[PDB]
Amino acid sequence: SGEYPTVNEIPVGEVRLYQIADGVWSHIATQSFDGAVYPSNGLIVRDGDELLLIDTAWGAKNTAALLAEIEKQIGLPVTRAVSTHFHDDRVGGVDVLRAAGVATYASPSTRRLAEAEGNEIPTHSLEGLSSSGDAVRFGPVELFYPGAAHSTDNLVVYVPSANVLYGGCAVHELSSTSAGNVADADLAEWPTSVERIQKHYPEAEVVIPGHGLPGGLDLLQHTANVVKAHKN
Ligand SMILES: C[C@@H](c1cccc2c(-c3ccc(CS(C)(=O)=O)c(F)c3)c(C(=O)O)[nH]c12)N1CC(CCCN)OC1=O
Ligand SMILES: [Zn+2]
Ligand SMILES: [Zn+2]
Repeated sequence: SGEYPTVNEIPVGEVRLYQIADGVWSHIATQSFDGAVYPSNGLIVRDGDELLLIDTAWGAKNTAALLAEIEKQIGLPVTRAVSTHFHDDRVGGVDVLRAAGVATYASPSTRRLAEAEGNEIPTHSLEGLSSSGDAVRFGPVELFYPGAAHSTDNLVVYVPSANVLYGGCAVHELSSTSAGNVADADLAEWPTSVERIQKHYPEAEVVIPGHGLPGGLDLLQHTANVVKAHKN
């Protein structure tokens, strides 16, 4: 009923949308992994009379439910999707998207890692993002590669019309107590990558983490703080 949703409102298999700004929504779903349940976020950005999707809803059935929820709540077609790194919370559901008319994109690094992991593989490669600090335009967003953080391939997304910074899994929510799933992380480079984000997007008004509640720019410093303590 208006607050940002959590698992206690999200059974696995259901998707909720949350209006972030004009023409910007997050999507929230939940999934089981290794016997625990987690929420995860993605983004939807209005692109004229179409929609750009950032990240799947963490699995095939969640992603089908996402498309249904978008049709119910927004009613514009999703034409393109970008996955911001290679893990299942970002690409699991790409096959569903591809069979629903959506053109799927990721960096070549993400595509290679997804293929090696046995995860679903976006169709199209996003060039121009291979060096930290690189940025490219993609419809109504800017894609930015900050350097290695949660993963070596993680991308962040900026919506300039609304000053919305979608950090993906390189950014944690303010309540976080540790740096999340660090299996593929670079804890030593992560603060430097976060500093790059802070320097590039100083006018961000909303910051959305890969998992958990949006807030403001403090999410970036908080992330650096929890990661430094995790490394140590
Ligand atoms: C599918 C993904 C994965 C699965 C399960 C959980 C997460 C988490 C996670 C965990 C805890 C918290 C709360 S908190 C900040 O307070 O701790 C959280 F916010 C996020 C993250 C992430 O942090 O983004 N991602 C997860 N996977 C799979 C995987 C294995 C790759 C092996 N090569 O690696 C990975 O990330
Ligand atoms: Zn991940
Ligand atoms: Zn994640």
